[PDB]
Amino acid sequence: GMTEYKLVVVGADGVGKSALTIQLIQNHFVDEYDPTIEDSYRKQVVIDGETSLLDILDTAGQEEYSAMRDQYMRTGEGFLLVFAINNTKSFEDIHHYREQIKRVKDSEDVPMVLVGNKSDLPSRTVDTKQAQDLARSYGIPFIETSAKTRQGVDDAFYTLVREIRKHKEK
Ligand SMILES: *[C@@H](CC(=O)O)C(=O)N1[C@@H]2CC[C@H]1CN(c1nc(OCC34CCCN3CCC4)nc3c(F)c(-c4cccc5cccc(C#C)c45)ncc13)C2
Ligand SMILES: Nc1nc2c(ncn2[C@@H]2O[C@H](COP(=O)(O)OP(=O)(O)O)[C@@H](O)[C@H]2O)c(=O)[nH]1
Ligand SMILES: [Mg+2]
Repeated sequence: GMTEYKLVVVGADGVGKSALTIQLIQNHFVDEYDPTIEDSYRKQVVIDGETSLLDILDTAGQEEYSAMRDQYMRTGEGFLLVFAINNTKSFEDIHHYREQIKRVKDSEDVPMVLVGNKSDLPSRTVDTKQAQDLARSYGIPFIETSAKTRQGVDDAFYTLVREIRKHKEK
């Protein structure tokens, strides 16, 4: 069989959510992608030998808190918390996005992976150990990625699928 996974990519504007998503869907780097458009994208892959359909919601748009948007976000089975390693403010915002996921999911156990993107850039301001400590505080995996080179991209999405699998087994 194939298993479908609804993944949601969240994080501050400009961190590479769309670039990561399009790397997964299309296997190359799209540097200027519709900064204002929120869409979902589907891709069949194979993860640990299991055919997997990834349905990826690339978030964007206005900050809105409503019953309708909560219920749409609630359909995510797992979430990528993305910041950029040259952008300390995006790192500081991670806690807010995690907070919102727990609320709409109404569970302390939501599959999540912390993603530090833009690892190809030399101007690093977020130390890998600091991001690891944040991930430890949440009990989730941390993966460094470059949507530009594709390093870490499959690991980030596939690790999230493995976290969802753990959750579904309960
Ligand atoms: C900006 C587009 C542009 O103008 O260039 C854009 O696409 N954004 C911005 C950040 C991400 C994306 C969507 N909006 C947004 N911003 C959030 O936080 C922004 C800050 C900064 C000002 C105050 N605000 C609090 C600290 C950070 N947060 C969210 C947000 F939480 C959601 C959302 C809403 C309801 C439920 C949710 C459940 C799970 C996850 C998310 C997410 C993400 C939820 N939607 C947008 C958002 C501005
Ligand atoms: N060097 C580098 N640039 C990136 C990377 N990911 C995204 N970008 C650039 O960062 C900017 C924002 O990317 P985007 O995908 O729109 O982020 P989003 O707002 O979170 O959807 C764009 O100019 C991208 O070309 C990366 O891994 N490396
Ligand atoms: Mg985008």
